[PDB]
Amino acid sequence: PKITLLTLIKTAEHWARQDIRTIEDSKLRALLTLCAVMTRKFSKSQLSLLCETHLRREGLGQDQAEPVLEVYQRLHSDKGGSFEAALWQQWDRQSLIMFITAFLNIALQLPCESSAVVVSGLRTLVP
Amino acid sequence: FVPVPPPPLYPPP
Ligand SMILES: [Ca+2]
Repeated sequence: PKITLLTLIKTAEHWARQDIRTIEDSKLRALLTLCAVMTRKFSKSQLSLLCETHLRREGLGQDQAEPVLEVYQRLHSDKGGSFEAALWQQWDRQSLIMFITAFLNIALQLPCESSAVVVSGLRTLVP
Repeated sequence: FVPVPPPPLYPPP
């Protein structure tokens, strides 16, 4: 199983449909990796919308925008999984489960690119 | 060095 875009999507779709609240920590760790990899499939310009969608999904206040956006930004810019590993280490299991559940609920339905020019062109191709 | 941000706080029910 090679980690193509489609395999990534199929993996995300599978786990999005799981209730991971009782998942083994080892699998949860891998899901954080999945979320990080998937985050990096979004243009940087889309991270604000990703954050906003997360807040709405989870009924979180706007005062939570800063920390949530920061997580997405630092996953997006992560090198060698450094931030990802720090996040895993620092956060409690429950927080990680909730974040990953939320991400998998929103990531598949959110556009990965926002650029109007780009969106226009691609629309004429979609079958 | 930049500390890991805290997880979001959920509203109390
Ligand atoms: Ca789900």
